[PDB]
Amino acid sequence: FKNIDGYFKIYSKHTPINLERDLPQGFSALEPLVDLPIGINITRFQTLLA
Amino acid sequence: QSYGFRPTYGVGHQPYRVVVLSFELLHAPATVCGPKKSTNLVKNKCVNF
Ligand SMILES: *[C@@H]1O[C@H](CO)[C@@H](O)[C@H](O)[C@H]1NC(C)=O
Repeated sequence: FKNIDGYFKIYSKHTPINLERDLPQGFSALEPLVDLPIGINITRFQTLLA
Repeated sequence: QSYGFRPTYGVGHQPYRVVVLSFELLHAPATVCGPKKSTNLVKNKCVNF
C-alpha cells in the first residue's frame, strides 16, 4: 500500500509456496490493482481478522 | 406557511422547480470531470494523436 498525494495505490500478487518456512526466495513483482483517489492522511493501520 | 399551488394562479404564484449545481475543488484531485469526447482513429498515416 502507498499513500501518494492523491491516489491510494494498492498492489497485490499471489504465488504458491508448497513449503513451511520463512518467506520463499525469488522475485515476484506486484501489479497495480486500483488507484483509489482519496485525499485523506494515513498514519495508522490495523489488520482485520475473523 | 403553505402555498396554494392551484393551476389557476398567475406566473407569479405558479410552482417552480429549481436545481442548483455547486462546484467544489481542492478536496480530491479530479473526481468529477466533464464528458471527454473522442474521435475515430486511423492508422498507417501521419496524424496527431
Ligand atoms: C494532511 O497532510 C497535509 C500535508 O502534509 C497537511 O497539510 C494537512 O494539514 C494534514 N491534515 C491532517 C488532518 O493531518
